[PDB]
Amino acid sequence: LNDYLLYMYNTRVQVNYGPTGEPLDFQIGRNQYDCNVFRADFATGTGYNG
Amino acid sequence: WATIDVEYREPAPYVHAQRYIRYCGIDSRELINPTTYGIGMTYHCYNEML
Amino acid sequence: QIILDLKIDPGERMDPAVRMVAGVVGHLLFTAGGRFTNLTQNMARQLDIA
Repeated sequence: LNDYLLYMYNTRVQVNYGPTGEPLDFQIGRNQYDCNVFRADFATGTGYNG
Repeated sequence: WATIDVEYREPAPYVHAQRYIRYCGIDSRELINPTTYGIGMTYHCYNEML
Repeated sequence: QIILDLKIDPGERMDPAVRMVAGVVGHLLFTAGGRFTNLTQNMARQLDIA
């Protein structure tokens, strides 16, 4: 998903990267939606269903 | 010319070479579509040649 | 009811002669404000860089 929300074949939107180097650590788009929540976290289930 | 060529990033898989070579100020982290990647992008040596 | 959006295919997006004329013509053909809209939010962006 980090290689899908960043392969922009339309006009490129802005992106602010996070401090770490983990995947999905950025804020994408004009309204700067946080993308950190879609990483897997098995104690809460933060990205997937549930 | 008046740019940041080399940027030292967080610890890399091989701990002896953890430098990032950015030719002409391009932080190439995402995948590249060759049509809409270089739109609206320039650097200091190329503007002072025009 | 029916809005329109540009294609993805390269070769025409890299052609500077087609891309320059299709920005000048597009501002005299479509309505993109006020009451209704023939364009998309994404298409009208590509006609300003043109």
